[PDB]
Amino acid sequence: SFFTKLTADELWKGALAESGAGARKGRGKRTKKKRRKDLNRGQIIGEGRHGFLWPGLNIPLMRNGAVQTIAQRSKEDQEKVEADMVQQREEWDRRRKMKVKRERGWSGNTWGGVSLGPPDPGPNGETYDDFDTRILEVRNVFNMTAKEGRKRSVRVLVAVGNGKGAAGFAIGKATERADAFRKAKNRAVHYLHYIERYEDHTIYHDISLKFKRTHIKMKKQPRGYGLHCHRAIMTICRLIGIKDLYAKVSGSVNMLNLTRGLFLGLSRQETHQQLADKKSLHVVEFREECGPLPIVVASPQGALRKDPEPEDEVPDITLDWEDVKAAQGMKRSVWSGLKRAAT
Amino acid sequence: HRFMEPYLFGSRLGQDIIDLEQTAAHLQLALNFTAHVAYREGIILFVSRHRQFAHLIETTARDCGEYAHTRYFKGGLLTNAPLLLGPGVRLPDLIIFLHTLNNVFEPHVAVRDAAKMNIPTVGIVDTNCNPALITYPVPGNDDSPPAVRLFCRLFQVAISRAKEKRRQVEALYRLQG
Amino acid sequence: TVDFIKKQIEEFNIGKRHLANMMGEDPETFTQEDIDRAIAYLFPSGLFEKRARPIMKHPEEIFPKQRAIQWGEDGRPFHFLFYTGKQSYYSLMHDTYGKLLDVEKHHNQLRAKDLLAEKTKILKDPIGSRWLIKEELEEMLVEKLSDQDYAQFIRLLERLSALPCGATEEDFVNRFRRSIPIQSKKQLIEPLQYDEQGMAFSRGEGKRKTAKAEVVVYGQGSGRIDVNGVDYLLYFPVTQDREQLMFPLHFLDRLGKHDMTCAVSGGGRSAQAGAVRLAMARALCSFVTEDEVEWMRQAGLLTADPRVRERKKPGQEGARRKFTWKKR
Amino acid sequence: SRYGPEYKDPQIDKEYYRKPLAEQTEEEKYERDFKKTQLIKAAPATKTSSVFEDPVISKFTNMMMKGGNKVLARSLMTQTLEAVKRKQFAKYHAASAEEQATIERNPYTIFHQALKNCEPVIGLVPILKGGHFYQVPVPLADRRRRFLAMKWMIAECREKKHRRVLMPEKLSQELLEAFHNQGPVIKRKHDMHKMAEANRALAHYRWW
Amino acid sequence: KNRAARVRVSKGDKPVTYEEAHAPHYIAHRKGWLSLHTGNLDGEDHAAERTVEDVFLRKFMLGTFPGCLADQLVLKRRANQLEICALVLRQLPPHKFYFLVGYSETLLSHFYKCPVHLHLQTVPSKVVYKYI
RNA sequence: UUCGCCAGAGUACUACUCGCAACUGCCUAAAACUCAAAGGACUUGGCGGUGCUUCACAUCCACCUAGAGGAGCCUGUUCUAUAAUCGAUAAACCCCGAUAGACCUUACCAACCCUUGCCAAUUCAGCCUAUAUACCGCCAUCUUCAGCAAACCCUAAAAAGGAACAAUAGUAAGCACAAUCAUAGCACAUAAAAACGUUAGGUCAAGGUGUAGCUUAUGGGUUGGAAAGAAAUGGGCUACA
Ligand SMILES: [Mg+2]
Ligand SMILES: [Mg+2]
Ligand SMILES: [Mg+2]
Ligand SMILES: [Mg+2]
Ligand SMILES: [Mg+2]
Ligand SMILES: [Mg+2]
Ligand SMILES: [Mg+2]
Ligand SMILES: [Mg+2]
Ligand SMILES: [Mg+2]
Ligand SMILES: [Mg+2]
Ligand SMILES: [Mg+2]
Ligand SMILES: [Mg+2]
Ligand SMILES: [Mg+2]
Ligand SMILES: [Mg+2]
Ligand SMILES: [Mg+2]
Ligand SMILES: [Mg+2]
Ligand SMILES: [Mg+2]
Ligand SMILES: [Mg+2]
Ligand SMILES: [Mg+2]
Ligand SMILES: [Mg+2]
Ligand SMILES: [Mg+2]
Ligand SMILES: [Mg+2]
Ligand SMILES: [Mg+2]
Ligand SMILES: [Mg+2]
Ligand SMILES: [Mg+2]
Ligand SMILES: [Mg+2]
Ligand SMILES: [Mg+2]
Ligand SMILES: [Mg+2]
Ligand SMILES: [Mg+2]
Ligand SMILES: [Mg+2]
Repeated sequence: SFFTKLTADELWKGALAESGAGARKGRGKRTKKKRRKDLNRGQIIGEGRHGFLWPGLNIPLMRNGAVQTIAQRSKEDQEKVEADMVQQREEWDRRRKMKVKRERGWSGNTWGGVSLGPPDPGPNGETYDDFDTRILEVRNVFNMTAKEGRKRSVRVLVAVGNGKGAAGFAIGKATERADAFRKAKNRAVHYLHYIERYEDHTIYHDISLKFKRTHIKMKKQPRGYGLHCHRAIMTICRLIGIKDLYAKVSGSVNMLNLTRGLFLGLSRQETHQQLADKKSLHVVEFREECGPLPIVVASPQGALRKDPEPEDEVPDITLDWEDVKAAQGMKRSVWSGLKRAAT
Repeated sequence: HRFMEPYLFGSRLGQDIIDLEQTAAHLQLALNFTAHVAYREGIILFVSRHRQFAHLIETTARDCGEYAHTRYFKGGLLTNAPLLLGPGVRLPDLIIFLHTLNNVFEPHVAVRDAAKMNIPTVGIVDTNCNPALITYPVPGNDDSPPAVRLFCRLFQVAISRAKEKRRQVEALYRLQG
Repeated sequence: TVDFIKKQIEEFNIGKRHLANMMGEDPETFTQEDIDRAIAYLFPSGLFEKRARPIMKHPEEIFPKQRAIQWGEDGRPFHFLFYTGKQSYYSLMHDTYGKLLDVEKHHNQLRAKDLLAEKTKILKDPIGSRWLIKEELEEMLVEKLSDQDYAQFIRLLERLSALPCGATEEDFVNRFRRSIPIQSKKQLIEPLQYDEQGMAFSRGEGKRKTAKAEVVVYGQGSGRIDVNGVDYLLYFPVTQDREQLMFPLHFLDRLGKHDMTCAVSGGGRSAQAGAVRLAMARALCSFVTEDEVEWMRQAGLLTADPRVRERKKPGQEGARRKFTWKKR
Repeated sequence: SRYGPEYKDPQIDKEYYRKPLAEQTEEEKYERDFKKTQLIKAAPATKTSSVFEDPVISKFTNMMMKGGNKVLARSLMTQTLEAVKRKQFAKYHAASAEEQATIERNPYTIFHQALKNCEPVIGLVPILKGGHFYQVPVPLADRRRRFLAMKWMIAECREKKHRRVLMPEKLSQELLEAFHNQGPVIKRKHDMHKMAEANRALAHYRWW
Repeated sequence: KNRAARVRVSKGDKPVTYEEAHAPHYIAHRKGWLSLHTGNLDGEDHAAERTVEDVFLRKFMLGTFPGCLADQLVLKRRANQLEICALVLRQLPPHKFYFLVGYSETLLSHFYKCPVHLHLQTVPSKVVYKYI
């Protein structure tokens, strides 16, 4: 009956049935676990159930200068060795049954907002250690192929940033989730924006941007107002370096369009220095706390025009009913003045 | 083109005329920038997709000691450099366009890829060209044999003088100590 | 990988010396054919694929052509056409076009001066010259090539060859020329033999459908055929079998002018007749001049018959007749 | 399929080779024939250089062979020609001086004339139009016409004879009948011609 | 689809040896037989007696050298003495190598009543021929 | 700058009101109840009894040859009938597992016997018990179709696609095809090979097997029987001369 035995690899290949015909299309996943254990992990070659000690395998060749003969362990010593090899199995099972935990980004069972680690270094040798990345969107996209039918590709929208004002975003799509993560990490660095941050905590001016179908309204906020933004804009601005900001998104809430519009608006900012250059006038900041003190932030380098700007008695600005309601105190919604967690 | 309006003098019975005042003003900076890159040991590549004078472009580039591309431009040439050219290569530091349009009358691949890879581009742009992406555009004529020969000779001597004066600067550097 | 090949050179050389020591031949006179015989004797691997046999050759013969370093330590590429993808192919094309323009200018000056001293060297039919195939261009230009680019290069070479040629460009084109062997399919004619006071003697061998036939022909005897010790009429009672025998003799008008003995083994009644026909045709070449041998081979007497019985395939009846296939 | 595309068909005619000098247009072909390094197929066993054999005779013998027994079919031709000869000789010797100048004694000529008389002029093809099959009259090729003429006689002599009647004797009867245009194969031919004339108006369905 | 003695192609990362990289329709064409003897000839006998020993040797050597066997055994049979050519990884120390070689050279000889040679070739790792 | 409308879908160009030469009508126009969707555009497959070009080489017709379906016999199935295996059972089953059944084979049944019961030992052996809709090992099929595919790159976003040779974003290891090899000289031909996947295709009964079940029995031995054809059908042999 010895010729009826096979190799452990062949036994495991049939036991786990990893290449089953029912697991191809997707009929499986009902019992989603496939664990294979190597039986030769802690198996010392010379030891056996009889407890024989062989001079070539178990015990050394020479003792006290003389040759060792074939020995056999005592009944109790063999039982001690047996207890050791048994307790090794409980130790390995204790290591196996425990799950290494993972930080949750936004919820306990979503990929959005989790840390993925620094991206891989480039070919020339540049290493991105200060850069940090966060998963923004994950999606199991399906395609229709003639033979297989449903083709499952994991696609991820992922943004990278270092915290010094340089950040970017890109999409990685692959058959495997780990491959998609790696592709997104390696492709996000190549598309990096620079975000002009006034005093390194907030944007220069309020931005009202209209993307494809996503409206974003972002207002400059004080030092004490830390990132009361959407749950994805907060992550993006945390990667960028913005510590103080308020954002409201209206219309479509698509993640890709939201990120694209956010980056476009953050890149289309106007620095005080460029405003002073284009209008040949001094830019003076009037802090509410500092009273009427004329704080100067940027100077119009070049020709300073002595002709003053036309003072408009009635400004023709593009106002919004949302901010008018906010200013008039008509915002009676219970969802606006709630107490939320910190940054 | 809609973006050639400021670079034109007028229209002579349907045919538009390019004023040469801004042509020379642009060409001074173009030649200065081309010569400085050669002086600072930079890779200069002449991209030109035109099946009439291509031989002249490779001859000019070989005499200059710089590189040329007048054949069909492959897809990932400038972007997928670690695969199309070799394991680790050096990207061209300057791109000279003698014909910004290919045989399809579409904008060239290299003018977009240089902007993608942050590679300076100096280019002779005709009335139907798009100068928005070219770092140093010079409005001129790229279909006249005398015009293209003039441009090729100017860019030949601009590189030759830059390299030679680099050699005498190094010679004086050796005598400095 | 240049140093690896360099080390393979010295390893191959020391192995060659040791192989010469093993065989006892002079290492100075020890050559590649001797290496092949020595390996075939020491390592007698019986395999149907010759490439799987143990082989010991020069490293530049075993390993493919490796690309040289394309740039220096400063990063600047050596060739000026490096950024075109195929520097060697495009350099070849550039050189060919430069020489075309040089020839055009020189011929224009010669025509202006009214001097026609060139000749037409394009027709090399008696030499059997052909153009390089894509493989022969790929072994020269180490990088990969394309069919359209190869066709463009060939069409440019035709333009170059269609112009009045000088000295250097003809030699430049000549390295892209391959000579073919003589496709002359004339057969070898067996010389007339004289054996034991017998004149006009010859022999022939034929084979058709597992039937081997030897024909011994005397050109000095009367017209008769003796098959396996008996007469041809007795051996071939069928009229068609005797018509096969008359087919070679009647074509050459040698019916009653030759005495022949035929010995045929294997096959059936008609296979033996066909084999004897083929052997007789191959034997009657010596007694006739050359212009009739070609007529005979164009009539089909000097060509063998490869129409053999095909092996029966599993699942079928007669190697073509399949089983009764029921649709439902 | 053992013969490659480069193999060409052999030429059996001796007179084709015996006089090369009498013409130049045909002189220009055979030198290239062998100077192009062209391979030639082996001559088939059924076709030889005999002056007494005919391609029509060989075809009609091939069409009679059942299974693979070629010698039986060659015999059946032997007795068919012999019986036609002997019946015509018996008729020859029983007539007056005027009829011997008209009665033919040549079985080969009689067989060829019988085939020409039995050769149909037009054939019919079923064409599907409007879900129904219509018998459209169509001109036939020379090989198709001769094949029909041969097959009709073979089929008639195979089935419409008594068991005591032998194939060569029945074929000798029908050969002499078809020579004088009084045999049932001529009736079959005229039936096909009449059925084509009746549907002549349906010939517009053909598109070739 | 034929599946006998064939390792299936993965995404392009599996290391496959020369023996496994060739389908059985390449035997005697590109790769040779793993065992040589006289019982498979035409006018010879005792084929099954050697075949059963061949299979037992494969299994016994696989169990004797656990995890360090690189390729399959080469079983030579030449004049009453059978030679076993093995490719073994250098996982065990030479002291344990020499115990097992001497053990087998006598146990197999006493179990088959015929002299047995054991030859080991130590490889640093499994040699990869096709993609890895 | 204005006017008229738009508050999920079905109910619903509906019921009930007003008005109208309209009386099976027109305009305005709900509710009860049901669902968590209803919708617009698009990408790729698949299909098309849509249309247009190149084809079929034993292949569709035009056409050639020899047969099946008619008879007997052999044999394999579906049915009845028994105490009496099983699986296959559209192309891809039906002289198929089986290159093979008087006891054995034989896993089926009826009578009887043994239960640490092949092995050195094992609160152990052993099961042809169920699951081929968990498998491995082995194959059928598209299939002599050429595509599959790691690493990359591009798209005014990307579901996905990636080509113009006088070339407009494509490089691409590899597996296929091709090449090579065998049928002992070439060519042709044959053989062989044919990847990723489709049919939850066939095989727990070549063999091992995850899971769920038997242990004085679904286990292990002896003897005897496993018919028979009311009937239908597939494939061959013999002929009908
Ligand atoms: Mg949770
Ligand atoms: Mg929503
Ligand atoms: Mg132009
Ligand atoms: Mg047959
Ligand atoms: Mg409603
Ligand atoms: Mg209505
Ligand atoms: Mg109504
Ligand atoms: Mg058919
Ligand atoms: Mg029959
Ligand atoms: Mg029947
Ligand atoms: Mg059954
Ligand atoms: Mg069943
Ligand atoms: Mg089926
Ligand atoms: Mg029994
Ligand atoms: Mg029985
Ligand atoms: Mg049982
Ligand atoms: Mg299945
Ligand atoms: Mg292909
Ligand atoms: Mg894609
Ligand atoms: Mg590839
Ligand atoms: Mg051969
Ligand atoms: Mg072939
Ligand atoms: Mg096959
Ligand atoms: Mg092949
Ligand atoms: Mg099933
Ligand atoms: Mg089943
Ligand atoms: Mg089992
Ligand atoms: Mg079962
Ligand atoms: Mg029956
Ligand atoms: Mg069958």
